[PDB]
Amino acid sequence: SLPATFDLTPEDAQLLLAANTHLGARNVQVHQEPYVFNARPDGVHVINVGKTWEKLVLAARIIAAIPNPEDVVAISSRTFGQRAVLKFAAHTGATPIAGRFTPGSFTNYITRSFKEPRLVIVTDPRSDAQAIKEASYVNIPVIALTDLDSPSEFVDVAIPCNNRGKHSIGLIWYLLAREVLRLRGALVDRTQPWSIMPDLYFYRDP
Amino acid sequence: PKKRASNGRNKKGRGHVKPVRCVNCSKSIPKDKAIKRMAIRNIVEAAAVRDLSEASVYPEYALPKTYNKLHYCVSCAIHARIVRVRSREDRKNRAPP
Amino acid sequence: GRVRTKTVKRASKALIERYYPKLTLDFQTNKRLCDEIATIQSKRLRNKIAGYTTHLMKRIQKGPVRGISFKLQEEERERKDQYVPEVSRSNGVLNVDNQTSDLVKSLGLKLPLSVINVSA
Amino acid sequence: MRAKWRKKRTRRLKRKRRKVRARSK
Amino acid sequence: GKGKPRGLNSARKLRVHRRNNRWAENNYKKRLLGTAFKSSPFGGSSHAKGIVLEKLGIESKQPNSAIRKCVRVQLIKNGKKVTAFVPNDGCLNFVD
Amino acid sequence: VLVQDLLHPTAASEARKHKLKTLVQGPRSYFLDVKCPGCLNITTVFSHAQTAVTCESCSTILCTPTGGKAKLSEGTSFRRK
Amino acid sequence: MENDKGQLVELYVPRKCSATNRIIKADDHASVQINVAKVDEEGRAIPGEYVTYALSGYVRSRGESDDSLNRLAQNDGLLKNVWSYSR
Amino acid sequence: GWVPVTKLGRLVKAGKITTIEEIFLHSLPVKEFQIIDTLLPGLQDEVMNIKPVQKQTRAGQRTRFKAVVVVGDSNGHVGLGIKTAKEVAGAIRAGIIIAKLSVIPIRRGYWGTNLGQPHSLATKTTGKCGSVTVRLIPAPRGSGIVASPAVKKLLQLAGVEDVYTQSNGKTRTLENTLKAAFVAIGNTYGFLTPNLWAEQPLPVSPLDIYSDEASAQ
Amino acid sequence: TRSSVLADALNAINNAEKTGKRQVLIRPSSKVIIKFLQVMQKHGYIGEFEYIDDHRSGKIVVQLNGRLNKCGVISPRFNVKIGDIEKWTANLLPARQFGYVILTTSAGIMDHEEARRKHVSGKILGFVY
RNA sequence: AGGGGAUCGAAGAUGAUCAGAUACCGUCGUAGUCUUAACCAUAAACUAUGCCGACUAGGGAUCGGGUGGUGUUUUUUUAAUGACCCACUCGGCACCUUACGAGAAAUCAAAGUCUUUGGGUUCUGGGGGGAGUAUGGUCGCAAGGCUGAAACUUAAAGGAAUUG
Ligand SMILES: [Mg+2]
Ligand SMILES: [Mg+2]
Ligand SMILES: [Mg+2]
Ligand SMILES: [Mg+2]
Ligand SMILES: [Mg+2]
Ligand SMILES: [Mg+2]
Ligand SMILES: [Mg+2]
Ligand SMILES: [Mg+2]
Ligand SMILES: [Mg+2]
Ligand SMILES: [Mg+2]
Ligand SMILES: [Mg+2]
Ligand SMILES: [Mg+2]
Ligand SMILES: [Mg+2]
Ligand SMILES: [Mg+2]
Ligand SMILES: [Mg+2]
Ligand SMILES: [Mg+2]
Ligand SMILES: [Mg+2]
Ligand SMILES: [Mg+2]
Ligand SMILES: [Mg+2]
Ligand SMILES: [Mg+2]
Ligand SMILES: [Mg+2]
Ligand SMILES: [Mg+2]
Ligand SMILES: [Mg+2]
Ligand SMILES: [Mg+2]
Ligand SMILES: [Mg+2]
Ligand SMILES: [Mg+2]
Ligand SMILES: [Mg+2]
Ligand SMILES: [Zn+2]
Ligand SMILES: [Zn+2]
Repeated sequence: SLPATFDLTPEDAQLLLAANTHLGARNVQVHQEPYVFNARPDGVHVINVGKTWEKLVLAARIIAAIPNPEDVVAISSRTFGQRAVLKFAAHTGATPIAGRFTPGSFTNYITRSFKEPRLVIVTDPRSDAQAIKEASYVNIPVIALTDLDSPSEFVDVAIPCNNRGKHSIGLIWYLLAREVLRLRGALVDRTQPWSIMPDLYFYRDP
Repeated sequence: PKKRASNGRNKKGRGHVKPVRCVNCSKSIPKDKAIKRMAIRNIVEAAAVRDLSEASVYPEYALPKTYNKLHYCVSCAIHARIVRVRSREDRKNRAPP
Repeated sequence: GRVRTKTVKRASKALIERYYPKLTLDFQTNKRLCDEIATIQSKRLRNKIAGYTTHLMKRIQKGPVRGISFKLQEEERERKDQYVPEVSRSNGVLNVDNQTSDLVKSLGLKLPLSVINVSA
Repeated sequence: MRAKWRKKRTRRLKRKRRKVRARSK
Repeated sequence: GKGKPRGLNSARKLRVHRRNNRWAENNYKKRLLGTAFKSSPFGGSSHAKGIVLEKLGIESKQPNSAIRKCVRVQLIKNGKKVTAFVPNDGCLNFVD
Repeated sequence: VLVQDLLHPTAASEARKHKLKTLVQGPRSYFLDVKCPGCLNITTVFSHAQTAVTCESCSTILCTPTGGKAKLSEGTSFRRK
Repeated sequence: MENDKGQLVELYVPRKCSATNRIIKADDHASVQINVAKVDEEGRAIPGEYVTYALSGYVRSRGESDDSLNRLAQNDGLLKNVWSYSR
Repeated sequence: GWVPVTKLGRLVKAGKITTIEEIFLHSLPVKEFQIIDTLLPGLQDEVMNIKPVQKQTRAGQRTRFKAVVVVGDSNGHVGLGIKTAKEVAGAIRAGIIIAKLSVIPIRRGYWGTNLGQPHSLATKTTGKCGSVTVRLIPAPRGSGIVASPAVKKLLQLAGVEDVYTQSNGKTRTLENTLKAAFVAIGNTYGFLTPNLWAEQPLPVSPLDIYSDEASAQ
Repeated sequence: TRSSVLADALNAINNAEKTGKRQVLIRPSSKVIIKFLQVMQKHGYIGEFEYIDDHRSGKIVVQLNGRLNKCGVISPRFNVKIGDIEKWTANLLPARQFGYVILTTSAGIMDHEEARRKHVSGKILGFVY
């Protein structure tokens, strides 16, 4: 059932253009991605974010679908998504994994970097390959952040984005953490220009 | 069994390539399989170029060098020049460096 | 040339992992701590154990380092966050490209515009 | 012995045997 | 389909091909050429009775070192000569 | 890609495919009524002439054989109908 | 999996993928099961209530787990315009 | 004291999952033996073969002892465990444990009628481990298991009463034909036979229903 | 040259299903091909097919959902006497419970069970299960 | 059988080496090397991998043809051109990443679409030696090519991989 007016709001739209997520990957494309709308010459292909929104509504729909919101994971070994994952895991029940993965974490229950999530989220399947190919051995699903060049192998619903950019990795960690709570969990029911500001995830330089 | 997919070097779909002969021992080797190294070495040395130019006419007009292509025979190539026997998977890298 | 054995190194991390309230940045204080907090077998052994913990705890007051797992740091920095508001959104009105403008004209509504025409 | 040398040894051997009975041709 | 013709009318090739290829079977070849009767001093029979010529002691093959007591027998039905072993230690005193 | 309407494909993806690799075969060659403003009634030429056609009454080269790009010199008009 | 007198013999009727429609057996520890929660008025994701989908490990392997899922969500009505049927 | 890791391991102690068929229905990866040991304690131990293996080391010649054991009730569940230790017992104990984890279901069936008590298999299955291809063919009742001593006593624990076996390859290396015959019965529940075409509700599982019961800390 | 057009369609279908896909265009749509695709849908191994009309030999687009394990053609259209049809089902069919071994008879192309029902026989075409 | 015969160079002869050194290294140098006319018909003649057909998978290079253009350059005065850029498609030589899949493995987009075994068709192999030997036949001037056994003997020979 098409639930509501949940379809992308005219203001949430610009929240992403300045955020860099319509400039996807360059003229590289795994054939598995029709998410590319009519491309732009001189380089990158422009994404049809009309789906990425739907992507998040579905992603969040399952993120906040685990009766133990505590055991849902988000990972970004690529440090751009670390300031974002820990900040995402903050406004969740979700337990994060940021930094080094410490492989053999879903298998080898005798390690103490070990977790048993019933759902997991990653930023770049390329950099976090160990994560996705480990979920493969334990029946657990994964939500994937994805550019046009990301490998969709072993990944459940994906999210077209630009993993090669300054700020468009926190946008969705925000909108995910925004709609994960705009769904059950106390939050605003109206247009809701959500209290927390999009610049919170914002992987920093130092 | 095979220990390289080319079994030689750079030859698939030609049958026969004229053979070159090694610079070191003169042994014959197919051009496609001869290890090639272009030797561009100047007439220079560490402290030989300053004497060369001060006490001379033509105050460093051109300073040209030696240009010649060398072809070796794997046996000779392995002895002195660039062979540097690699490892099972390290050899598939054709990066000159 | 005396790199401490990992026997002492493994011990030093395991105690800083659970005794940061205690374990001052001084050796002598830390030394008399092990005789009561640990079951080490020799002066010399505990001396390098305590002498090491000191160096580790001396550096934690500078930054983090591999192996520290006292569960206090994760609750320390995940709130040290929320930096400068400069979200973009004043920048002229809106910068777009020749076709990026057409992207959601199919389903979305109007918004500010800008043209861009590049060539290889 | 080498493979091609066994061939040569055999080729010679037959040439000698071939000759030997041509004497009784 | 690598190999054999599969058409419904290639029976002649299939049978002659197998007939020809069966010659690679030593049991089939030995039984067809008849080596049993030509070669093989027994005339292809289960046993053959003969006459002992001399009592031989054959050095055992390596890595063993013994002297196997045998006898050179001249088959009466064939005239051929054959050396046969005398088992059941003792039994060499019995050949005579 | 494990779900794909083979019967109803886009008029874009099939436009990219090869002449014979479409759904139903079809020639990607057309015809044109070339108008040379030197005569009243002009000829109807094929996209890949292979023959530099000449008009009814005059000798005014209109095409020239090529690899299929019949080059219409004597810059003229035409119509893909 | 009946028997002579109507009884249900041959226990453990297994699961089944929805894209390939193949069997998801025990040692297929590569398969998945995703529960999309039912959403109601103004957010309010309904807990303990989902429309569960199951995918084989093989489809996930070839990478068509995502693309062959956008279709699956749309053929049930929980997206608006994501996956077409021709390109 | 059990003290379990792998929270599904808590869903077993807490009796909210009574039979392994649920584990299979949702293919959950079992990572502790007490799960299988509790869901079915009447498992049998039958050490199939004990073979010595030798490795040359910079400081000696290690002689590990490899053992292969198969466990099963005799009603449709068998596991094939193989491993090696410096001691026969230790290798048997460890392998006797691995044989429990390996346990998989065996879809038995009828040969050609509907009369009760399924004895044979539903279809022909092919085990393809290593170089030996084992093949189980549905045999009528009163036929038994026609296979080598090892494969026969493996299918016996499997619960099948009558089946036709036909192997191919270097069967003498039983470490591989047993693993093959294992995959043979393992493939029993992979045949999309017509009766099983009926679409199921795709039940949710102990993973999310008893979510608040695992609750690790 | 193509030899048994039926095979080039059947094999593509078999390949098309373990690929996971549920649609495949088969070439070149012979009358025997359609009278075979028909018998399979009669038992639910495939869904619906559409006969495209090129002005050439033809083309067919068949949707298969998830139920076929192995479809196949027997190259020598071996003549099968009614007395040994059971010998075939045994050799190439999982069990005598299900699976059909299609064949060609004077009474028209029909599965083995329908052939035993009508008591008529001919040459063997293939099988489906 | 002529011509040619510069070069390098079986043979042979030498100088050195070695206990020996018919060699490797050096020297001389015949035949040869080259060409015409006629033969010979074998090479690890190799991808140690039959041909025709179909199906199955991702990727960027590149050769040839082609299509597409308010792409850049030549400026002549801008085209026309030519070269270059981009996208696509047919047929090439290959490479790369994957593995569903295969394999005894090394590895293989075929070496895959096989005990769930059948698209057409050609050829060869059936433990190792014996032996490509003997014998007949046939081709050749020869050297040799092709066809091609057996008696007897023997428990391994072999393959890829692992550890030393
Ligand atoms: Mg070698
Ligand atoms: Mg070569
Ligand atoms: Mg050659
Ligand atoms: Mg004490
Ligand atoms: Mg010898
Ligand atoms: Mg004489
Ligand atoms: Mg032979
Ligand atoms: Mg004598
Ligand atoms: Mg007589
Ligand atoms: Mg034994
Ligand atoms: Mg009769
Ligand atoms: Mg000369
Ligand atoms: Mg000499
Ligand atoms: Mg020497
Ligand atoms: Mg001398
Ligand atoms: Mg000599
Ligand atoms: Mg000389
Ligand atoms: Mg030859
Ligand atoms: Mg070669
Ligand atoms: Mg190849
Ligand atoms: Mg060979
Ligand atoms: Mg390709
Ligand atoms: Mg052009
Ligand atoms: Mg191409
Ligand atoms: Mg592999
Ligand atoms: Mg494999
Ligand atoms: Mg012996
Ligand atoms: Zn050389
Ligand atoms: Zn004209």
